[PDB]
Amino acid sequence: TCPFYKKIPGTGFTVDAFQYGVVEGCTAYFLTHFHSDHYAGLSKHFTFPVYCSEITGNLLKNKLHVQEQYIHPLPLDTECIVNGVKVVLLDANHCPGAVMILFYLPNGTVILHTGDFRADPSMERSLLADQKVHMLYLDTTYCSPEYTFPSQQEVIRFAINTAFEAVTLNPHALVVCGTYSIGKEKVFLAIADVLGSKVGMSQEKYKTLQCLNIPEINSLITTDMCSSLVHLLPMMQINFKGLQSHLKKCGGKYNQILAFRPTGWTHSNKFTRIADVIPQTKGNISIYGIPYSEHSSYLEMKRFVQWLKPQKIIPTVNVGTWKSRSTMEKYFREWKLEAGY
Ligand code: NI
Repeated sequence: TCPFYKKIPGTGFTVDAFQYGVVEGCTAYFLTHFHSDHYAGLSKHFTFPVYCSEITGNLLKNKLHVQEQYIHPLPLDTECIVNGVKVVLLDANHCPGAVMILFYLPNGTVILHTGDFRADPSMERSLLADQKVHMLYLDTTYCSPEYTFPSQQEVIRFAINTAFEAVTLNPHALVVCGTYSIGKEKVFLAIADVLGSKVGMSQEKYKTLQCLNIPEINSLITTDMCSSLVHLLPMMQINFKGLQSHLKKCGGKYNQILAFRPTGWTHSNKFTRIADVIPQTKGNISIYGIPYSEHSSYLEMKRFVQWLKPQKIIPTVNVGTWKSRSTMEKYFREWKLEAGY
């Protein structure tokens, strides 16, 4: 059954609530983003209205086969009326097509649902600038001070420089990047760009990337593996076993692999700066774990909430243990005391 922190008081709306069968009283189901934890339950057999971004809508149609008549895309940054209620979709800085949803309730209440997000100072100049939020439904994935990691830009710099140096030293090296879901596309795109290559991949992954509205995409990606020196593979193949296997299929083209495994936060960020990171090596294979996060750091999340000044906060992640719940409530009170709201 659908939990409380996925319902929208005083509307017939839910958010990311597709795995609980028919929800009692729901006339419209919002989807924040095309990630399996959130879309879980949607298929060709779904027959209620689904409201989402255009990008999320292209994925629902082509990958999940949801019938066109039930897909309702909305533009960003635009006041829209749905079933008699004003709503706005805002860029969540998460994966392609991900949004936060602002709801203007009939009773004068204003609710912001962040879905999954990476808070950014640029959000302080969105349609949120105007106005008050009574309830904030917050992605608390990394709500503890120990969670630190670099900017996306620093991680991409590191990856571009590492791949360019290795390929310039050895024109016979192949670059491999691991993937599982959408998001983090900049890692393989930026590497392929610096090397003058298209990204090679499976037919299923090419199909997925074609739904994303990336300008110039036909020029950047291909299913012809033999013409590309940057290959995408499923994340679970990014190990010495998997990579050796892959290298045998390439027909004596390459004598080295350098591979990249994008992760979220790991404990090594406590101690090692991005510039100082080093790979795991076995023979002519090397594997770099890189901390490319699409969720807020603690510092990022704190800045956004202290700016927003919401009246109440309801966490949507780490809500399963008393200790987690308690710890989050303690941070929300410090932030409020420090900033004066
Ligand atoms: Ni997500």
